[PDB]
Amino acid sequence: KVFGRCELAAAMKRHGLDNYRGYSLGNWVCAAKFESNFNTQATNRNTDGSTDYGILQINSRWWCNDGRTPGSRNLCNIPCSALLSSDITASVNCAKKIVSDGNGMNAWVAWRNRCKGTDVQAWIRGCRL
Ligand code: NA
Repeated sequence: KVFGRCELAAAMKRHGLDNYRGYSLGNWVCAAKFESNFNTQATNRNTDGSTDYGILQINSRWWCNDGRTPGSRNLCNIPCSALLSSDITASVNCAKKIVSDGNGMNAWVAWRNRCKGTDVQAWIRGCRL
């Protein structure tokens, strides 16, 4: 599924990301924009042979199992394909564990490079929240 901006803002708020670990909703929408272009089905292979999956580009080296990332962890205890669902529940629950892990949202390279320090509130402007 390719979400609209305000549609995703609403879903991310429904699922508890607004101000989660102190990151306002616009941080999460901006991250999703630049990680996945709001597309739940996005996948991208990484140099170490892991893959990033879903609207928040969650990595198989640490967070999910994809059957092809040796020696990797599965900290969210889920197959990586579950993170490609139209239903973002699994991606959000996993994201909450990622952002709690120590480096906050710096875990998302697109967030660090394109969102952090910017006017993230813009990403929710106009939305009915
Ligand atoms: Na894994």
